[PDB]
Amino acid sequence: REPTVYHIQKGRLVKMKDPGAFGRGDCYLVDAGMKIYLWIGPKSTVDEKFLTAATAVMSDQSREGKADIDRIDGGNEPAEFKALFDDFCLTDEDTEGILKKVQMETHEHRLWRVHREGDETFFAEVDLNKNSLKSDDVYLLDAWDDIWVWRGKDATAREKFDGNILARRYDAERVGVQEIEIIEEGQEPEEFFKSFP
Amino acid sequence: TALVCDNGSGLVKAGFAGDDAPRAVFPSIVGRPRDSYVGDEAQSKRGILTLKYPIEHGIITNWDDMEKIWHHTFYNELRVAPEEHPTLLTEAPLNPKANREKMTQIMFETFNVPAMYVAIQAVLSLYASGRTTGIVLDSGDGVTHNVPIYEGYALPHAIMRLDLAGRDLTDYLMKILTERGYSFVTTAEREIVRDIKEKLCYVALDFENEMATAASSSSLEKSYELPDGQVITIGNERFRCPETLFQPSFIGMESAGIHETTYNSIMKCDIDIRKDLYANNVMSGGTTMYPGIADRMQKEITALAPSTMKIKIIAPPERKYSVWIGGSILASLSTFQQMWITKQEYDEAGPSIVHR
Ligand SMILES: Nc1ncnc2c1ncn2[C@@H]1O[C@H](COP(=O)(O)OP(=O)(O)OP(=O)(O)O)[C@@H](O)[C@H]1O
Ligand SMILES: [Ca+2]
Ligand SMILES: [Ca+2]
Ligand SMILES: [Ca+2]
Ligand SMILES: [Ca+2]
Ligand SMILES: [Ca+2]
Ligand SMILES: [Ca+2]
Repeated sequence: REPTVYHIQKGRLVKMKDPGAFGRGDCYLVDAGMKIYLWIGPKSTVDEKFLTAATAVMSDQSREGKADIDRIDGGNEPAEFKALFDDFCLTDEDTEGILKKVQMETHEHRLWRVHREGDETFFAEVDLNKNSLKSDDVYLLDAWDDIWVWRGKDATAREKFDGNILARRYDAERVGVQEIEIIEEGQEPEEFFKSFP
Repeated sequence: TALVCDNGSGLVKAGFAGDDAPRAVFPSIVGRPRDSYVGDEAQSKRGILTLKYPIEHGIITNWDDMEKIWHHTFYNELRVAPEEHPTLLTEAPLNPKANREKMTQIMFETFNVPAMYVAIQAVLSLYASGRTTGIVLDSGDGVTHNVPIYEGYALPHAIMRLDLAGRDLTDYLMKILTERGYSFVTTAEREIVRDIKEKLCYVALDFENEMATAASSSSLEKSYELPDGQVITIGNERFRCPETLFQPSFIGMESAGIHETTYNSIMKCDIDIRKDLYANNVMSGGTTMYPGIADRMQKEITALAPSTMKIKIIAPPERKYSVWIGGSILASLSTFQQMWITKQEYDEAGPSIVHR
């Protein structure tokens, strides 16, 4: 373990006192002077790969660009890379990433009226409250992880059609799985009414 | 908290640094009467407005409407006070110096941001893949770019452009689904075409064999169910649509496909570094999301590459938003606060400090 290694942990570079072991879930910056290695674990996350690459260029431009950056895929290391260390090995260590899933409080939810006069379909934001759901239109409740299509008792078939489709596009935009729920006026579950503040 | 806005030709991506996904995504469209309507409302109000794209091929062209995009990003979609947050912007390949001083000036004088930074989309996606060196294929809504990057720096002389991307594929898919006997005129019906594009289309490994397979059976046909229980049935259109990326002639474009523009981009770099680009082809952008595209690229660049050259195509799982996620990491890293441009320096050096 002659070369200086920086282990990626939670958006910072911690330099190890004894390099050599490499965790499959993590990323490392191997600094060996004029050669700089990005060791990228096959199960590492995007924040870890990113800091490794950005830090390398910073290290390289720190040394007037003379250094040579290479990338090593973990688990397919070249023999000359492994011999850099007294006894190199692979482990299953995985420091969790920094990036968080977005979470919305109920008061951040947004309610939207879907009304078609005869020519065109309107999509408007309305005050976030049960007292905004009018029986004549369709209302789309954006609850981040959940999308509710509320069909008033007197909505047009096409307002229910269109409102359903723009719910599908909410789910297409957003990472992960969003549950779209078609609910009828007078049949809406407890969980829907809770999505208002 | 910092804010990350990735301004694209068809879609604005915006959210908070530290988030793993952008929470605001809306069309980069502004509609004025035949005083302004922005984003989804602009699209929805299609029958009575003129829709303009302020960004064309990743470069900003209509400044007035761009501020309405940014105004709409801050006040309507994220509902934040720009005076409260350092804001990270992104920029296209070959973005002229003047455009980006103008991005800076507008940020500080119109939106009074405390600090800002402009990062290059291709490098963000490359870093996000775990690379300092590679050739990025960036296929978005309005433009496809081949961006060779050597150890953190794009090579401007070798950058290739294909005036073709997701919006032409949507339009082409609409055209050939019409030839099946369907109609797509209203706003909801146009979203169905684009929803079908993003869910059932794919790039075939060998096109003409896929056409034969589609002709000799209904093996590859797939059905898209509409809210009212109707079904839209699609056969060789699943792969004819994204095939356009490899055969631009499908939409009447006399251009080389994306595999050829990748090869052409590498070939314009010095012989010393082509070995590193052939082995680090990184996909980014919404249109690099079709299943089958990497395997197809691998086969096609292998057919054009020198013998014994090692070819690798990397298609990271998050490439739909890889620019924005990269910027989310950057603006959220302790090590990067150094190069935040504060309002103080802009007061002294003017907009010209951004290049430095
Ligand atoms: N699963 C998918 N399959 C195919 N295409 C998709 C998918 N998801 C999104 N797209 C397309 O990607 C495009 C948007 O991608 P992106 O945000 O990267 O482009 P942009 O940044 O707006 O434009 P550009 O990069 O050309 O300036 C849209 O056309 C969208 O239809
Ligand atoms: Ca990890
Ligand atoms: Ca160097
Ligand atoms: Ca109605
Ligand atoms: Ca989803
Ligand atoms: Ca883009
Ligand atoms: Ca949206």
